[PDB]
Amino acid sequence: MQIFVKTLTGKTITLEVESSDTIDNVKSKIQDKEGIPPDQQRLIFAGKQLEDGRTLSDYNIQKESTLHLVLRLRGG
Amino acid sequence: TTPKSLAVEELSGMGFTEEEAHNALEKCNWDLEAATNFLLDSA
Repeated sequence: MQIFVKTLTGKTITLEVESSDTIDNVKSKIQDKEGIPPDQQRLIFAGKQLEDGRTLSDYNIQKESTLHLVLRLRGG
Repeated sequence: TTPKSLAVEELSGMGFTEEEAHNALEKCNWDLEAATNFLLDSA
């Protein structure tokens, strides 16, 4: 199964994962893919942010799902 | 298109209406990333 990540810059990313993949893994893939800071980028689906550690089945993440990637940003 | 509406449009296609995205953006200072971050943490 593959996922379509959407950056807030207008870039589409197609990643290849399994039914046993995890969020944390997706982030690393994107980092080695383009270079988006892992400590900033965050996975989102249906509005709900995918908590790092859990799998894709815990969020009913279907196939070819439209995932989003938003940075943590700084405002302290 | 207009930036103000452009942000609300992109945000409307994530999981929330244009209304929620509108308030989020404005307050966050019409910032897109901050808006999404609002719907993420801010509640």
